[PDB]
Amino acid sequence: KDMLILVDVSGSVSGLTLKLIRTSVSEMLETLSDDDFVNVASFNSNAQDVSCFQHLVQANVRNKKVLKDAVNNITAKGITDYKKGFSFAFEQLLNYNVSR
Amino acid sequence: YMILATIIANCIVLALEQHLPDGDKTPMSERLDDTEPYFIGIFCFEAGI
Ligand SMILES: *[C@@H]1O[C@H](CO)[C@@H](O)[C@H](O)[C@H]1NC(C)=O
Ligand SMILES: *[C@@H]1O[C@H](CO)[C@@H](O)[C@H](O)[C@H]1NC(C)=O
Ligand SMILES: [Ca+2]
Repeated sequence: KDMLILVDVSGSVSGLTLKLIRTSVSEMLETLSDDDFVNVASFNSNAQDVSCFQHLVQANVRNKKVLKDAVNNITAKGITDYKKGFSFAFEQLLNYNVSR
Repeated sequence: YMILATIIANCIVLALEQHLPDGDKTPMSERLDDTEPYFIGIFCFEAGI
């Protein structure tokens, strides 16, 4: 795969929804092998990386842990924007400078 | 009766709002927020009369 998990951390996902989203992203990462490349983005009127990674990184144990920590440390606030988020996703899947 | 009509209009606008937790807001709440100046103007004009 070449995943890119867009997490919608806007205002309307506070409470139980954010709990389920972070657990779901953890359990989604737990299905990626070492041949798979994944990054996690998050958008609320502005799309950003959840972690220190700026591109698609290999889904090995260390990188998966870093992404899981970043997703667990995430908070919900602000208005949604499905265009600035999918633009970020489609741009990060158009990066060919990195290993993939 | 026109003042009455704007009162029921304002009541429906108030009842049409929806609230989201952390500063999120619905795509239609912006329109409901833009419709306020007409109501405040009509009320001020009535008060002036
Ligand atoms: C990560 O966790 C620390 C400690 O709880 C917090 O200060 C920081 O704001 C978190 N990161 C983000 C992006 O919120
Ligand atoms: C990749 O490298 C090229 C040239 O080195 C650069 O113009 C571009 O901004 C880099 N990033 C992406 C996502 O293409
Ligand atoms: Ca929302």
